[PDB]
Amino acid sequence: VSAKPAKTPTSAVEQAVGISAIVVGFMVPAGWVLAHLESYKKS
Amino acid sequence: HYEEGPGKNLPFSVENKWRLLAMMTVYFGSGFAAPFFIVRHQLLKK
Amino acid sequence: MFINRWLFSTNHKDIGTLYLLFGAWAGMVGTALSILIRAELGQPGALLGDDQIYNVIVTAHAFVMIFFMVMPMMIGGFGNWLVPLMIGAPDMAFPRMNNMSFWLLPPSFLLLLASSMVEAGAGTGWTVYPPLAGNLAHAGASVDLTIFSLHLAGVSSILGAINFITTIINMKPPAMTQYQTPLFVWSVLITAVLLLLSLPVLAAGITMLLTDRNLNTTFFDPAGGGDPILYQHLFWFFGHPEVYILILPGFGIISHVVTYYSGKKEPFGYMGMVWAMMSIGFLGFIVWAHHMFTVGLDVDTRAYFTSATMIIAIPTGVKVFSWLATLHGGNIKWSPAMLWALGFIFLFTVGGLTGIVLSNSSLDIVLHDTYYVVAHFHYVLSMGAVFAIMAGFVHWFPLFSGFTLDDTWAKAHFAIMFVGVNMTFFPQHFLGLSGMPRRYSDYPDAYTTWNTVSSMGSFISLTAVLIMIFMIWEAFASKREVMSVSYASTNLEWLHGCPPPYHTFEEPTYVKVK
Amino acid sequence: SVVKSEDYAFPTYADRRDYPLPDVAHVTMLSASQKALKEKEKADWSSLSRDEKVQLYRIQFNESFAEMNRGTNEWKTVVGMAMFFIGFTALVLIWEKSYVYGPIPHTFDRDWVAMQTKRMLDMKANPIQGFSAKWDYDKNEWKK
Amino acid sequence: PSISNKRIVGCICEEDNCTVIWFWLHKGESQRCPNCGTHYKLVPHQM
Amino acid sequence: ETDEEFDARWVTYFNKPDIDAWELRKGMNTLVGYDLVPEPKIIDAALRACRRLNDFASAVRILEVVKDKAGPHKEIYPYVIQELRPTLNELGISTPEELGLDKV
Amino acid sequence: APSFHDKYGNAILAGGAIFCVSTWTYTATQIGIEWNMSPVGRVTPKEWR
Amino acid sequence: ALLPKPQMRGLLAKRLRVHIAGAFIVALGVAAAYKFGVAEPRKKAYAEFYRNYDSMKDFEEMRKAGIFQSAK
Amino acid sequence: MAYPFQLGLQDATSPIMEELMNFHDHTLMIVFLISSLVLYIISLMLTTKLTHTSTMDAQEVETIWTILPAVILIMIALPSLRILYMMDEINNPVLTVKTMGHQWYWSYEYTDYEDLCFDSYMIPTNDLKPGELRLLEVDNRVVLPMELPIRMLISSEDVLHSWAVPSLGLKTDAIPGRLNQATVTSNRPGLFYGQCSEICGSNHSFMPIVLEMVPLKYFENWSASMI
Ligand code: HEA
Ligand code: HEA
Ligand code: CUA
Ligand SMILES: [Cu+2]
Ligand SMILES: [Mg+2]
Ligand code: NA
Ligand SMILES: [Zn+2]
Repeated sequence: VSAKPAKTPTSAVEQAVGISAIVVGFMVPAGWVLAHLESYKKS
Repeated sequence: HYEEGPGKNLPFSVENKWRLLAMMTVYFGSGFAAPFFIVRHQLLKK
Repeated sequence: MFINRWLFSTNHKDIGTLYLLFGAWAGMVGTALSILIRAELGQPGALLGDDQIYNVIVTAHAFVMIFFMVMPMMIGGFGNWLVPLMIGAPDMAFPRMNNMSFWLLPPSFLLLLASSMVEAGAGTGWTVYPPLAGNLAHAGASVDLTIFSLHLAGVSSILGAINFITTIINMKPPAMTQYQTPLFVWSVLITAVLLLLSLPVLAAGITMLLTDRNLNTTFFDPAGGGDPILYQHLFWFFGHPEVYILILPGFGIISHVVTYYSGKKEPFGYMGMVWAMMSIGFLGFIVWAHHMFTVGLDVDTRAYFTSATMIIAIPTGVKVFSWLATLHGGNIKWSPAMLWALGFIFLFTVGGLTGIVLSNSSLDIVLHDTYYVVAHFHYVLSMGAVFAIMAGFVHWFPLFSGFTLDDTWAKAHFAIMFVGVNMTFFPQHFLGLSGMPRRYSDYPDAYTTWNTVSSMGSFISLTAVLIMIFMIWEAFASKREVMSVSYASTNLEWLHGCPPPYHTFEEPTYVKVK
Repeated sequence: SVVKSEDYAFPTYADRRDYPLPDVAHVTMLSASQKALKEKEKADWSSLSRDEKVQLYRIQFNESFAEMNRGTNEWKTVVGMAMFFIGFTALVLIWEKSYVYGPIPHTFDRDWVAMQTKRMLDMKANPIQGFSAKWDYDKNEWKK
Repeated sequence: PSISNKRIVGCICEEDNCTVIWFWLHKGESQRCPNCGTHYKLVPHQM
Repeated sequence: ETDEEFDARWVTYFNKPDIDAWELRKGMNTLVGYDLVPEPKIIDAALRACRRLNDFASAVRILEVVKDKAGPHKEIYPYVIQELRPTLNELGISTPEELGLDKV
Repeated sequence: APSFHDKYGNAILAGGAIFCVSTWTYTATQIGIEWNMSPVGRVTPKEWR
Repeated sequence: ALLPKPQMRGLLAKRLRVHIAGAFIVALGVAAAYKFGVAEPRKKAYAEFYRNYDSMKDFEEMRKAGIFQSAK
Repeated sequence: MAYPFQLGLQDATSPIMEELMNFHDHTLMIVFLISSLVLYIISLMLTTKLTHTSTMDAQEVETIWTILPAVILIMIALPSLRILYMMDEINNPVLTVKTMGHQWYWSYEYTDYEDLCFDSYMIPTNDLKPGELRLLEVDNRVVLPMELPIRMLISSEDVLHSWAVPSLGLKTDAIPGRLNQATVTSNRPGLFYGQCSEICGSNHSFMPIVLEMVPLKYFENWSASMI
C-alpha cells in the first residue's frame, strides 16, 4: 500500500510526549489502586 | 449528506492531534481502569 | 446529524466501525483483568485476600475476552465492513437487525459489570456449573445478571448470524456461485451457521439454570431428581462450537493476508479450504464431551470422543499445510500483517498440538483443569485469534481509516507482543505438567518460579498493547494518505478507494456466465 | 498538486519485481526536451548516447531492480525499540515489586527450606528420577 | 450499460475459475480484461 | 504441454506484426510469473517486439528481469547475454550492467 | 541518500541491547525477588524433629 | 572458454525436493534426539529402580525418622 | 508431589501412571516431530529469491497430504485406546474407601467393617510444624495399604469438587448425588500430595489430599488405633 507524505508530520519530540502521555495516563489509576491494597483491607 | 473522505467516516473528529490523544487516553484508560475500581469496590465492601 | 449518522445507523460500515471501537474498549477491559490475574499469581501470598474476588476477576476476564473482544470485532466488524464489499453488495440485507445487535451489546456489558459489582460476585469460572451457581453458594443477583448478559449477547449474535447468512446467500450477483466468493465470506457463512445452530442450546441451558435459581425447579439439583451433568452436556454442546466460532473468521483473515502479501492471485487449493471449513463446522458439533473426560462417563463414550478429536484434527491440518503451500514461489512482501500471519501459523500449530495431547482421555485423566489446558487455550485464543485480529487490523486500517500505519512501529509492536505472549504462556505447560490446578489464587512454593516468569511476560504484553494505542494515534498524528493499492483487481474491497464512500455499488458489478 | 477524487479508478504506476512492466508510465506529462527525445526515439537507437538512455529509463520507470531489492537496515531499529520497551517493562516491574507487592511467606528462608529439603529426602519424595534420585543415601550428600 | 461514467466489471474469463477479477471500465473505447483481453465497452444511457 | 510448443507459441506470440503495448506487457507479465527462466529466443523476440513499437526502456527491464528471475545462482545471466549479443548490438539496446542500473 | 535507519539503527540496536540487559539483570538480581531456585547440590539438609 | 547451458527451467522444484528430503531427515533427527535423550533413559531408569527394589526396607527407612502418622 | 524447576510430570507410583508417562513421552515426541516439520518448512520456503506466481495444478498431491496425518493420528490413537481400556478391568479390590467433599474439606469413611470416619482440613500456614509443606499438609492423613487394589468411591455433599492425586494418576469428579469409582494401588510407601481441581468457592485453593501409603500390618494397627 503506497503512502502519501504526511499532511501534518510529527517530529520526534511530539511522539515522545505521546508515548509518555499513554504511559502516564494508563499507569496513574491502575498504579494508584495497586499502590495500596491493604488500605482497602482496613489497615 | 454525511461527510465522505479520509478521517471523516469516524464518529470523532481527528483534525487536532492533541485533543484526540487526550480522547484516546481517557477512553482506553477508562477501559483499563474500570475493573481495578471494581476490585477496589469489593475490597472496600468487606 | 450525529444521532442519525451513528445512533440510528443503517449501513454496514458504520456498524463495523462501532464494533471496532467497542471491541477495542472491551479488549482493554479484559487486558486489565488479565494483568490483575497475573498480579495475584506473581509472588506467593494473597495480594487480594480471598479466592472469591479472584474467581470474580477470572470469570470476568473470560466473559469479557470471549464475548466482547474477539466475537464483536472479528465477526461483526470484519464481516460488516468486508462482506458486502467482497461480494459487491450495497449494504446488508437487514441493516436494522445489525444495528440492533450492536446496540444490544453494551446492555450486555453493563449487565456483566453490574454482575461483578453486586457483593455476591459471579465467581464460578466461565463454566457456570451448578450447584456452585445455585442460590446456595451464590445466593444473590450476580449469577442472574451474568445469565442475562449471556442472553443479550446470544440474541445479538443470532440476529447477526441470520443477517450474515441471508446477505451472503442472497445478495451475490446472479452470475457468481458460492464457490467464486472470497474465503472470508465462506468463513463467516459457516461461522453464522454454527452460531445459530449452537446458541439456543446455551440459551435453554442458562434459562433452566435461571429457573433452578429462582423458580424452584430441580433441573440440576441432585436432591430433587436432576444432575449437573445435564448442564455440562448442554453447555459444552454450545461450548466447543463457540471456540470454533472464535477461530474460523481468523482462518479467513489469515488466508486473505497470506494470499495478498505473498503476491498470489488465489490461495492454493481453494476447494480444500472450503471443504475443510465446512468439515470443521460440521464436525465441531459431535466433539463436546472431550470437556468432560473426568466426569465419569462410559469408557466407550470417551473412546468415541477422542476418535472424534482425531478426525477433527485432520482437516485443519489440511488448512495449515495449504497455508504453507500458498507461500511457494511468492513475492513475499515483509509487511507487519505478514508477521502476524506467520506468528498465527506457528503458535496456532503449537496450540493445536497441545490440544491433541489433551485429546487423549487417558492423559486427560492427569491434565484435566491443570495449567496445561490454560496453555492450550491461550496458544489458540490469545495468540491465534489475537494475531488474526491484529493481522486484519493492520491490513485493513488503510481501508477503514484512510491512513497507513507506521510499519516500523508495527514491527516493533509485533516483536514485543510475541515476546510477551511466548514468555507468558510457555511456563504454563510446565506448571500444568507439574500439577497446579486451575482457578487457584495461591499455589505451593514449588510452582513459584514459573509463575514468577509468567507474571513478567504479562507486563510485556501490556507494553505491546500500550504502544499499539500509540500506533493508532500516530496514524491520526500523521494523516498520510493512500494514492494506490497493489493487487486491487483481485480484491474487491480495495477498488472504491480508502476509505470507500457512504453509498457504494449503486451501479453494481457486471459479471456474466453466458 | 492535488488530484481529484478519482484516484482509485485509473491505474497507477506500481513498482515491484512481480510486475516487471507496469501499465502506467511514471512521468505522465513531459517537457519539450523529452518530446525531442521521443521524436528521436522513432529513429534507430545507435545514435543514442548514455545520458539519453538513463534519462528515458528514468522517465518511463522509477527504480531499477537493483535499487528496489537493496538491503536497508530497519530490522536493527525494530529490535532496538523492542529491547527499549522490554527494559521499560522491567523497570515497571521493579516499581511493582517495590511498592505493590507485600512480604513473602515465611516458608522461604534458609532454615525452613533446609528442613523442607530434609523432609523431601526423608520421605523419599519422587525418588525415581526427579528430586530424591539426585541424592546419595549413603554418603549423605548430593549426586556428583 | 450504466448511469454513470464508469462501472465495476467482473470477469470470469474461463469456466470453473474461483477468483473473479474486477476492473473499472470508463467511457470511450473498449477496454480489455486485465488477464484475458476480452473487450468490454460501456454504453451509459439506461434507466 | 512440453518445451517446444511452449517455446514456439511464445516466440510466435511476441512476433506479432500488429504488436502494441498492452499485449506485450501482458505477455511479459504472464511469462515472469512462470516457474521458468525464459529461453533466449523468447527474449530475442521480446526485444525485437520492443524495437518494432519503438520502446526502449521496456527492453531494459526485460533484460533486468532475465537477470533477477534467475535468483541466487549467477550462471544464467552471462550466458543469456553471451547468446543475445548479436541482438544487443544489432538494435542499439544497452545492457543493464553497462547502463549503471545495477550499481545500487 | 543516507536514510534514517542507516546509522540511527545501529545506535538504537546498541542502546536497546545494553539497556534491556542492564535493567533485566537489575530486576532479576538486585531487587530481592526470591526466585525459589532448585535446591539440588546447593542447600544442606537440616534435621527436623 | 565460453559458457555452457545451465538448468533454466524450474529450480524451485528441485530446491523443494532436496530440502523436503532434508526436512524429513532433520525432523526425524529432532524426534529421535528427544526420544534417545529423554524417553528411553526414563524407561531404563524405571527398570533399574524397580528391578532390584525392596519395599520393607524402604518403609523402615521412612519410619525411622517419624514421618508417618500410623507408624511410631 | 512437585519440586522447584520441574518441567515434566511427577514421577509414577501406580502402574497406570507409568503407562501414562510412557504414552506422554510418545505423543510429545510426535508433537516435537511435526512441530519440527512446520517450523523447518516455514523457515525454508520464505527464504528464496525464485518466484512462481502463476496457475498451478490444484489437485495433484492430496492423497499423501491426506493419508500422512491420518496414519500419524491412528498411530497416536491406538495406544491411547489401549491405555483407555487399561483403566476398566476387573478390579477385585481389597479395601473400599469413601470420600465426600464437604464445603471446603474432605471426609473419609472406611466402613467395610467397624465403621470409621474422619475429616481432613489443611494445617494453616501460621500453625505449621517446622519442615512441613505450605498448602499441602492436612490434619489427618489418609492412610491406605500399599501394592493392593483399593476401591475409592468419590462424591460430595453440596457442590462439584475434584478428588485428585497426580503422582498416583488419579483425578475423579466429586459430584453431589453421584458416586464415581476409582481404583488406587501403589508400588512404594510414603506420602502423596494432591488437591482439588474443580471450582468450589472462596477457599477452592485450600483443600488438599494427603495419601499416606503404608504396609498392611501397620494399616491394621492404624485402623485399630483410630477406632
Ligand atoms: C481458538 C479456540 C480453540 C480451538 C481451535 C481449540 C481446538 C482444539 N481443542 Fe480446545 N479449548 C478451547 C479453545 C479452543 N480449542 C478453550 C477456550 C478450552 C477451555 C474450556 C474449559 O474451560 O474447559 C478448550 C479446551 C479443550 C479441552 C479440555 C481439556 C480439559 O478440560 O482437561 C480439550 C481436550 O482435549 C481441547 C481439545 C481441542 C482439540 C483436540 C482441538 C483441535 O481443533 C486442534 C487442532 C488444531 C491444529 C492447529 C492441529 C492441526 C495441525 C497439524 C499440523 C496437523 C496435526 C496432524 C497430526 C498431529 C497427525 N480443548
Ligand atoms: C479471548 C480469550 C482470551 C484471551 C485473549 C486471554 C488472554 C490472556 N489470558 Fe486468559 N483466559 C481465557 C480467555 C482468554 N485469555 C479463558 C476463556 C480463561 C478461563 C477462565 C476460567 O478459568 O473460567 C482464561 C484464563 C486465564 C487464566 C486462569 C486464571 C486461573 O484460573 O487461575 C490466566 C492467568 O494466567 C489467564 C491469563 C491471560 C493472559 C495473561 C492473557 C494475555 O494474552 C492478555 C493480552 C491480550 C491482549 C492484549 C488482547 C489483544 C487485544 C488488542 C491487541 C487490542 C485489540 C484492539 C484493536 C486491534 C483496535 N487467562
Ligand atoms: Cu473443592 Cu476446589
Ligand atoms: Cu472443545
Ligand atoms: Mg470437572
Ligand atoms: Na496470590
Ligand atoms: Zn477475463
